[PDB]
Amino acid sequence: SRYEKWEKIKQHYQHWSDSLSEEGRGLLKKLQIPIEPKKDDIIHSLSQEEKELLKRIQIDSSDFLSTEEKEFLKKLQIDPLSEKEKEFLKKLKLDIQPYDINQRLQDTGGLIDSPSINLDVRKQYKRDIQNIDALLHQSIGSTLYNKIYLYENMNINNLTATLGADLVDSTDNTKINRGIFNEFKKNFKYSISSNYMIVDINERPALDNERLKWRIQLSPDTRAGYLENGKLILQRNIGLEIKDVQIIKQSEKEYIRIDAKVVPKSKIDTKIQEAQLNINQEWNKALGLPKYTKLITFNVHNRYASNIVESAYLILNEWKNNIQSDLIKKVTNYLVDGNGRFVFTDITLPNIAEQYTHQDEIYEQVHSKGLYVPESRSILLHGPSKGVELRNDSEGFIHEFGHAVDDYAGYLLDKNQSDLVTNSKKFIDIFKEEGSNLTSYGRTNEAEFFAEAFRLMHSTDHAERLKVQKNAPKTFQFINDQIKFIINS
Ligand SMILES: Cc1cc(S(=O)(=O)N(Cc2cccc(N)c2)[C@H](C)C(=O)NO)ccc1F
Ligand SMILES: [Zn+2]
Repeated sequence: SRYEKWEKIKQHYQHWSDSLSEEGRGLLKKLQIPIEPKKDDIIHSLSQEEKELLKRIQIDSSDFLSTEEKEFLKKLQIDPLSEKEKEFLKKLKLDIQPYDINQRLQDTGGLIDSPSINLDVRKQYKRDIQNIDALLHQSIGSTLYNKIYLYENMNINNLTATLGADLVDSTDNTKINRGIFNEFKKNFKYSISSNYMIVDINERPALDNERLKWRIQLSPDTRAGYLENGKLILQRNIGLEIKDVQIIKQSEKEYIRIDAKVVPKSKIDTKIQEAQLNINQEWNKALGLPKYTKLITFNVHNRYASNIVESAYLILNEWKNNIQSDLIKKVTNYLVDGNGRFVFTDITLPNIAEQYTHQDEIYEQVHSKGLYVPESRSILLHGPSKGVELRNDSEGFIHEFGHAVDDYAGYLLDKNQSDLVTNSKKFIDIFKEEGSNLTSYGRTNEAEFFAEAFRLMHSTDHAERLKVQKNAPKTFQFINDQIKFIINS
């Protein structure tokens, strides 16, 4: 019933559609099609000293910028890297972001009061989101929820950028990597929508690397609204249980079918909160910690929810396997002493309180794979993203732990000043000598060099550990000496 199904859903919402004020209609158009910044407005605002710098900058080169950002900055220039130009780019990237309601909701996971954007824009988002919420008052009904499926095509990179890089067979792009497919689906049991899903009443062909084809069954009380050309907008904050994930073929090309069922969001948050208790009990006992120490935090709000939860077990297992238990215990106890956390999340790190409470300047806020914040003594690990030159999340976690080791070691040396051990005169000299002998990112500064060397020294690939010894022998010696010192103290 291709056209029949469309007509009757449209009929169901016909009064709702007619009663929409233009203000409301503009809100829904703004939501589907975000407002891009005007390239000519941005350029007019610049001073040519900055424009001179902006020309000198190789846009396609940076690891700081997204693909979307790169294209806009490449398109705009038609009219390593210094400390000043990065400072410039930190501020500039704030002024080139589209007004994107659904992106704001996904980035914050619904926590829209998070101080990760300017107060005026934050309030504008808050207002539009509350107004959209009020528009979506009419549920789909018990007549329709059962007769209908709704469809959504998705890029795998929105769920996991790490697995997304390898999902499609490189030899033959008509095929899905079976091994990668398995990793993707293995722990995919539930999903959370914190923004407004825009779904198709009838399934569409998959365009532009959208290999994920969702088939979604609505709940009777699922609030929605009809959109032009056979689409529906769904309420935010709904839950989805994954019923089946299969490789399917459409037009001689392999895609992934994801069958999901709408459930209440409260139902899934319960699972996440129980899992948080389960993983803390496992690791409090394993770490010799008080029974009710809350060290591990799940900050989960988006569409790859269950995987963030499940991967946290695997990440911490790898962490335990590759690092001396005594080191792990001493450093973690130091973090617990400062109310630190292991935060596993699928919202952007600027929206994590462990960072933003200590970083008020938005241009100084960081989003990335992982982060260590000394002020809160916390490790933050962002699931959906792909770290630069990282294989996986585990290697990413160990690098951050290296920062914590750097932190704790500096504290032990001077309990009054509590600086990083990488700020010591001794290590700065070592960085000056061996700074360029390891990873490209390790060249950045003393802290990064230490964390990168630490990560490589505890890699599952023992060829990597021996490489540090051979290429950066003094760094290797220094870190091993820091580890001894931490453990013996
Ligand atoms: C290599 C590596 C990188 C990263 S990262 O998340 O991409 N990362 C580095 C990075 C480099 C370039 C662009 C971004 N936006 C982030 C952050 C800032 C970091 O150094 N955390 O301590 C984490 C762990 C790692 F091992
Ligand atoms: Zn780092």
